Amino acid sequence: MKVLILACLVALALARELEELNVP
Amino acid sequence: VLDQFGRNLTAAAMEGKLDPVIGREKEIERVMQVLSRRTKNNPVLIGEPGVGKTAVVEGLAQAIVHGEVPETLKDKQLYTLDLGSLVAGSRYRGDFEERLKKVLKEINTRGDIILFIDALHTLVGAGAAEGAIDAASILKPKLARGELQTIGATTLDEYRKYIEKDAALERRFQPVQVGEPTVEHTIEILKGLRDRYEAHHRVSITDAAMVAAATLADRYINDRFLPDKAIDLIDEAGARMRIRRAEVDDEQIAEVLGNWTGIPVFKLTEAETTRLLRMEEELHKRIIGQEDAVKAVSKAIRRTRAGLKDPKRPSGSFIFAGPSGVGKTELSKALANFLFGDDDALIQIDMGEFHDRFTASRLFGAPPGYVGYE
Amino acid sequence: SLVLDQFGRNLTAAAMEGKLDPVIGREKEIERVMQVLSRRTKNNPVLIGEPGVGKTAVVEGLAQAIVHGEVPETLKDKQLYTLDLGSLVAGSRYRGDFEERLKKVLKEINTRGDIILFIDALHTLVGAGAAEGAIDAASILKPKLARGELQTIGATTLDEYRKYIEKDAALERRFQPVQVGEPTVEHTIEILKGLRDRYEAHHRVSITDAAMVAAATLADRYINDRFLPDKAIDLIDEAGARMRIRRMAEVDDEQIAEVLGNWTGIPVFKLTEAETTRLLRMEEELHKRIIGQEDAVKAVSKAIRRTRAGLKDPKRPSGSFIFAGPSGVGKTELSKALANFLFGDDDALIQIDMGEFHDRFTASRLFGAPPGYVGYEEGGQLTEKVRRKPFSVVLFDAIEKAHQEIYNSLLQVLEDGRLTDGQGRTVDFKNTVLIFTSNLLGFSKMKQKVNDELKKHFRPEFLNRIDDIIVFHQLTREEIIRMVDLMISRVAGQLKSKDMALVLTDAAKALLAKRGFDPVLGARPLRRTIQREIEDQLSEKILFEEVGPGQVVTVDAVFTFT
Amino acid sequence: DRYINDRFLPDKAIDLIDEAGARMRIRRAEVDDEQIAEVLGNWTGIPVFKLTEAETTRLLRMEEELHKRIIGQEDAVKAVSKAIRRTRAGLKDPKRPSGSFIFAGPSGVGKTELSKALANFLFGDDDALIQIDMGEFHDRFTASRLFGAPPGYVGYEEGGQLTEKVRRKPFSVVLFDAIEKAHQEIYNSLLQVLEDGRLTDGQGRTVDFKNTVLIFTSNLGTSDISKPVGLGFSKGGGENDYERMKQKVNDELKKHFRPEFLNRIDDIIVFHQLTREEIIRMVDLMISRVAGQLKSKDMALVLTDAAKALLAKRGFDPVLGARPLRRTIQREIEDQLSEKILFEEVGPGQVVTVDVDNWDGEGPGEDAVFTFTGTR
Amino acid sequence: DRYINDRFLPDKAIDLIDEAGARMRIRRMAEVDDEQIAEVLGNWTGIPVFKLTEAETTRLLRMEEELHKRIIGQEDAVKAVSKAIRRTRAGLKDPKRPSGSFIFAGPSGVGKTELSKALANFLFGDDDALIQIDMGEFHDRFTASRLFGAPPGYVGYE
Amino acid sequence: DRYINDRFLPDKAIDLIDEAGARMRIRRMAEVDDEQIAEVLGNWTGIPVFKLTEAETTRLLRMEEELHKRIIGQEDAVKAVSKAIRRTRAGLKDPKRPSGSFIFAGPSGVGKTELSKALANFLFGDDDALIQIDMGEFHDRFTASRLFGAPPGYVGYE
Ligand SMILES: Nc1ncnc2c1ncn2[C@@H]1O[C@H](COP(=O)(O)OP(=O)(O)OP(=O)(O)O)[C@@H](O)[C@H]1O
Ligand SMILES: Nc1ncnc2c1ncn2[C@@H]1O[C@H](COP(=O)(O)OP(=O)(O)OP(=O)(O)O)[C@@H](O)[C@H]1O
Ligand SMILES: Nc1ncnc2c1ncn2[C@@H]1O[C@H](COP(=O)(O)OP(=O)(O)OP(=O)(O)O)[C@@H](O)[C@H]1O
Ligand SMILES: Nc1ncnc2c1ncn2[C@@H]1O[C@H](COP(=O)(O)OP(=O)(O)OP(=O)(O)O)[C@@H](O)[C@H]1O
Ligand SMILES: Nc1ncnc2c1ncn2[C@@H]1O[C@H](COP(=O)(O)OP(=O)(O)OP(=O)(O)O)[C@@H](O)[C@H]1O
Ligand SMILES: Nc1ncnc2c1ncn2[C@@H]1O[C@H](COP(=O)(O)OP(=O)(O)O)[C@@H](O)[C@H]1O
Ligand SMILES: [Mg+2]
Ligand SMILES: [Mg+2]
Ligand SMILES: [Mg+2]
Ligand SMILES: [Mg+2]
Repeated sequence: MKVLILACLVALALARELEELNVP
Repeated sequence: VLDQFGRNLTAAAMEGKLDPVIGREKEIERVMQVLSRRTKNNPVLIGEPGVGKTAVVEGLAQAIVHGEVPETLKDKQLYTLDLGSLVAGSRYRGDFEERLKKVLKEINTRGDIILFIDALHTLVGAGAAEGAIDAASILKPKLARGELQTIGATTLDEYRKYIEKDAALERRFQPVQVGEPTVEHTIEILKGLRDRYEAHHRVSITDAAMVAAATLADRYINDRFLPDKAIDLIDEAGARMRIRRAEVDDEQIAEVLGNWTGIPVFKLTEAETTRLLRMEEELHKRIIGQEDAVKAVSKAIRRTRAGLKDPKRPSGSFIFAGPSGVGKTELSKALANFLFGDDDALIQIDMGEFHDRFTASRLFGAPPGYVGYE
Repeated sequence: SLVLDQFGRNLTAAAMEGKLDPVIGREKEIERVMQVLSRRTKNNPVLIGEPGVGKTAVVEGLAQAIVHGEVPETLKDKQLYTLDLGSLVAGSRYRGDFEERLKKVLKEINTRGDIILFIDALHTLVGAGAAEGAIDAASILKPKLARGELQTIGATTLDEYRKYIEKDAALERRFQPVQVGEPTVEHTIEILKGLRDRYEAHHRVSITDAAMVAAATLADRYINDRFLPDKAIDLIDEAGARMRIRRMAEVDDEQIAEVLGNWTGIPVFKLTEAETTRLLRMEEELHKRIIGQEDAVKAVSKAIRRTRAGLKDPKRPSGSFIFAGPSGVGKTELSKALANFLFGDDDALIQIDMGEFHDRFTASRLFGAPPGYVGYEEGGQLTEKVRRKPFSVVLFDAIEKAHQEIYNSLLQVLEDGRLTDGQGRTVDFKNTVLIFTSNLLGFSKMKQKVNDELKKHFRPEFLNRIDDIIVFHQLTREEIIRMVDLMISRVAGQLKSKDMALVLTDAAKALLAKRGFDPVLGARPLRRTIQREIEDQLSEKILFEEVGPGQVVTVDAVFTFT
Repeated sequence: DRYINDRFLPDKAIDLIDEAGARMRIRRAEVDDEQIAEVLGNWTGIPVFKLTEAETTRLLRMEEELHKRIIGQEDAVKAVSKAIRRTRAGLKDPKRPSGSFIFAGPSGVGKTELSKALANFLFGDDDALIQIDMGEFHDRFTASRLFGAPPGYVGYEEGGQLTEKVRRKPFSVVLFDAIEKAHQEIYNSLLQVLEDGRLTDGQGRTVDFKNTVLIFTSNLGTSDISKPVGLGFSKGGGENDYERMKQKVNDELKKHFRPEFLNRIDDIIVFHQLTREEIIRMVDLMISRVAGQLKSKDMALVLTDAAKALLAKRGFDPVLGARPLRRTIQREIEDQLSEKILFEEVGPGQVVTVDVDNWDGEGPGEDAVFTFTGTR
Repeated sequence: DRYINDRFLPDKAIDLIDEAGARMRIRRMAEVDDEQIAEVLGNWTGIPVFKLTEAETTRLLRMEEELHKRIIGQEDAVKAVSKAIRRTRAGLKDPKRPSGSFIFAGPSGVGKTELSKALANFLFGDDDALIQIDMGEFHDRFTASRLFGAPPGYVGYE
Repeated sequence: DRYINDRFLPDKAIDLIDEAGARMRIRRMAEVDDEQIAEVLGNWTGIPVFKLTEAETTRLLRMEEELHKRIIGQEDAVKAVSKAIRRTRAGLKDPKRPSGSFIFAGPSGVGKTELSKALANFLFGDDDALIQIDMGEFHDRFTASRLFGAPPGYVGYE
């Protein structure tokens, strides 16, 4: 009779640090 | 706060740009009561979308510039803060935190800033998540000390999902209930907003229209809320007057409302009394034959709507007995299209599939933990 | 240092300037975190506690202890910096920025050597500066936290400690959990007595001693979502800020209890002499709504007067009642009358229809699903309706229709005022009025008859916890005559709205009584045969417009209407 | 190793050495086993420290301190006093909880009440009791409210309502109020709790219950208490009262609980019905709650021995005990004071002497009255 | 290949050869035989596969007696778990099956859990080395994800 | 087209032509045939589609006899998995449907898993080449995410 509602964990991460290209 | 993520509502009230805020004065006094506290002087305007939560703050920002503030809120430059625009542009680490610390540094230097954060439920997990550097955890130290005055504005659902659920954020914020206005309160709002929408549209708006805007939006619109829904009727009727041209009336509001729901202006601009006077002849249009049934339910609705009615009874309860499909649910559809102007008001439950009391927990909802909950 | 100024706030310099609130009390735990900071290895206290209990304040009380020299010699002349992790993430955009700002901060702490670091919201240390390939703030501090070469105070909610710190088990043994408990009432009093200078100066009010005793006593008793220090400070600040708007001033305990009355909705305020007169004449104001039934109207009035006298047990609800009796005699109508007396609204009555709890699997509608299950986060009708309104009248309509295991959920409701929901949040029922309405010979010579039917049906410990079991009279015929006077006044109320009167005769009121009184039900049928045999035949005569304003409708179905 | 299941041996033990050495740096020094146990006592909350003479005498008169809150119930108060004494003498099994009790007996004789008195003894607070109300666990599927949801479900991050309350306070009194009202599967989750001192939560953290006092109050087996004889023919007609009750409760606990649950309980105490001399003392315990609230408004509630005796006559049910006495004081004292405070017949700054103006000095009382005369 | 399933044949086997050769170049200040491979595998998986010391062989033959230092009576089950361990240390257990699968049934209190703790202290010196999954906390089907974990895309998958 | 579902027609087929011409030019150091393409597809997908060698043709003739070296009896079941493998290697199964689909049912312990391991030991030389998906740990509604994977964005999708 019962239903278990589980819990779909989503993949959530902080924004990526980037590495820069230099122009002198 | 810069004029980059928000807007100075105090300077908007200096130049007469904020709309007049009629009523809601128990709430503006309650917001001043929170903002005058020493610690955690942070009200949350809890309401529904369009009940006038921003208008309480617009009314507060008017009360600051008119000197009606209790020498704790005097000369407070109240800024909004679009957290949506503050998150927008964060694709790299530290973008959001930098734009928020610049705002927070600007409030620290000036010391006379009241934040208005519309959609304060966005504050939870604005940067990443609850346990992460988000906008909540950045502001939580200064909100707990009264050093950052912030007026929030959530709905009742969003306050319960995000601020009450977040431990160590429910304390920082003080709930200020902004309820939906009544119809008579909304007419007082519209009469206060009369000079704004008459001057904008260059179209005279009458008292008949503003009573019609507040009454018919409460009846015919039920996904939105009074203050806004009724202002939108006044605003759209004055706009559609400009595409016809000098005067917005009762019938002009019913036209621009009929274009939203699909009710014919007639069924909007009517009068219950006449509205149900030629009820029989309009219910014959899809029921021909079995005429004593139509005249019985037309008499019954005209008894149990017109004149006297207790508010502790439905508009009519009926047992339709007899042979199937001879006009049983055909009359109820014909009554529904008469009801307020929409045929899409008939709901068949089809109780033939039910031969169980356990399926009554699959008709009125399940107990939580069981099937039939959605 | 100037690196620590842009990524931190010096609380030691803030305590020199007197910008931190005095921490009066909490000396046993400032002593505790000075022990942890004095350690050789792992000299890092995390202050775990509920939201409000003063976790940030203890560190502010430590910073005031450093500037006063009340610390040991190994803590003297320490500059305590509230490290802003958000400011360190700020200004990073690029790979290695946040790591460089941390190494610059840790270089300054190593160079000066007099820095106590304070990471408020230590749960935000995991995932701080985390990104495309970024060493997070936690992984950089962990070699220094483990060896005692960085003295970092943390402060975390107990919820945020189990969710975020304990999920990084290498970081939870970098820190010593210092329990920052919520204070007692007498400790909260002494906090308020020490914070009275900051709040009398901010609001320019004069906060009396009984106001601060009442702010701590009434907050522990009537506020159950916040924590002792705050909840009581909240009553002091909102009272001083309400008096700030009144002068647009002395803050007594009646100013505190008025603020609590506006905020929890629990009438706790000092009694108005007109409100006491309302409570003393409660029965005859409840007799305006309901006719007869005196041994209940006298008995629910004793419960409310016991609450407003401050004489109820604070560990039990305001009133617990079996409204036992025959059908239709006003079991629900008194519960609505009591809800109108206390709120002015029938819809303030929390009516729990116990008929639809007929099986034993619907009890999660009361208290929510357990974890795992559907409606775990939206769980509990009865718990959430009283978490929002603690002072309520909760009606359990037709209590015998429910399964007998639904009562066992409500046992500690009656005795302890507790109903822990499925989420685990205990909901305060200590201010509710719990009402259980229940529809449930020979040669010789109703209260004895009904009370034995309760002892047969209900559990002996359920009836043991009911404060008053009230058997209801079947309404006599002359009490039906006084009810038809009451039920035409709804019709006559909205007829005087049209300026027309409705005067009945003795034959009309008797004929309604003969058609309304049943041995089966009673009065319920009377409500029907007035709105079907008076109100319907008036409504169509308004439709016919043979009546009008300035008319009287005498009445003698077979009723006459002029 | 014994009193921590959060951390690991090298550090956990270094933390005790290092913080006791740092606590002595505040004092000045020698770090002995006493100062280690004081650090561990301040950290875990578990009292393992050397008993002072002010507390050694207090544990010896533990029954006398619990009898300030519990009237009668001698074998009940002795049993939980022996549990705390063998815990603080260092004689308990370190693999098992401090005490596992079934408080059984009739309604209103002090089952839930001794659990609050024991938590008030050990902590100074009735609210330090972890009161798990087992009546709302009659559904079989509410066992996850004890340990949490398993992986993949909601309430997996909020894992445990019982496991988390004892992760905070490993030394606590955990009350399982009305254990017979739970499903059979609920106390089967508590079998590891009673014998091994373990309850692994939803996330997989085993919580030490080895320092808890587990109390299972129970109304089970008391339905003949309203009857003086049985249905059958009997040889005797004396006072096997309680006696048959202790037999009937033990029979009905064996029927309702699996024998391995009752095997793991340290003591099943069947409680006495409250006698008449205990209801007389229960009046003083229940007037003092009302008198304590009048002192909040500066009123002294003084009852004479005539009024205290009449409350004991009016409020003596042998079947229930002390809840009809509470309801008697509610109806006869509190409700009449709730009038007279609101009328200003009695008021703040007055002593309210409660007398009886009608009656004999030992009669039953059917026409008697309480008179509330205000003085000062 | 038998005692590892986290690594892959070429490497894991080279791991045993390289580390046994590296253990022997520590002992010589020299020959790597199969006993030195099994010492390295026993140090690394924790599985005793090495050649049996005569003191340990005596301890395994005197297993029923040394489990009776903690288990009074119950000699049917003390010898049953002793036959399982001796079958493992003789290398006569089925490599596809576990070392022994037992249902200790009977009445309450007679030493079913205590023999499991006595067997764990025999094999490890600590009865807290017993992996004790108390099955009373499994009350409905959905707690099986405590044993093997959450499936992908649910909380506690990691 | 038939034996790839991860690549696209133009190259997938130029992959077979080019690598067969490359396998052929290692042999002359000159005709790429039908059979030379299927040898390359056999090396690359791992699917035996190539023409059966004489040692392997008679091995499928005696396959029921070779499965009976590892399973005793169960002749109706060894034949029915023999009818299925020999349909596949005769290029003769329906290519819209798996090569064999079987319910092995019956009493516990009579060789249902043993035949599946023997069939995998036939076709691959090792019974750990059996993809053994033990369905008893899938009695939850949502452990189907272990079979097909999490949807994208939910943890463990990758
Ligand atoms: N011992 C104390 N003495 C004086 N004031 C105190 C004390 N403890 C707490 N307070 C006051 O209580 C209020 C809340 O304290 P604080 O914000 O430090 O709590 P917290 O537990 O850190 O909160 P959160 O976890 O939500 O950040 C502040 O006004 C603080 O000054
Ligand atoms: N004493 C009364 N005074 C006023 N109205 C009453 C009274 N008794 C019954 N009524 C009328 O009864 C109707 C409501 O039913 P009521 O709440 O009395 O039912 P009840 O006594 O709870 O019985 P049941 O449990 O069978 O519904 C209303 O019409 C109400 O006016
Ligand atoms: N032996 C006792 N000593 C002191 N007070 C008691 C005693 N028995 C009952 N009381 C009083 O009676 C009230 C109910 O007590 P308690 O909850 O212990 O009864 P109970 O036996 O637990 O009830 P039930 O068994 O039905 O749950 C309490 O307020 C308590 O003050
Ligand atoms: N055969 C035994 N030899 C030694 N001690 C024993 C024996 N049986 C029981 N004990 C002692 O009694 C305690 C409880 O017994 P144990 O839990 O091992 O029994 P059990 O049969 O597993 O019980 P249950 O089935 O109820 O879990 C043990 O920890 C030990 O102290
Ligand atoms: N027909 C058989 N031929 C050879 N060995 C067999 C046979 N049946 C069982 N065995 C032996 O018994 C072991 C276990 O039996 P197996 O698992 O194959 O039986 P099953 O019927 O598939 O099992 P279950 O019915 O429990 O799912 C096999 O690995 C093998 O050693
Ligand atoms: N009391 C009021 N007086 C005048 N206009 C009001 C009032 N309350 C709401 N309004 C108007 O109705 C609309 C409500 O929107 P807004 O103020 O943003 O509230 P919310 O945030 O609840 O949607 C706006 O056009 C606002 O100006
Ligand atoms: Mg804080
Ligand atoms: Mg009713
Ligand atoms: Mg066992
Ligand atoms: Mg098998």
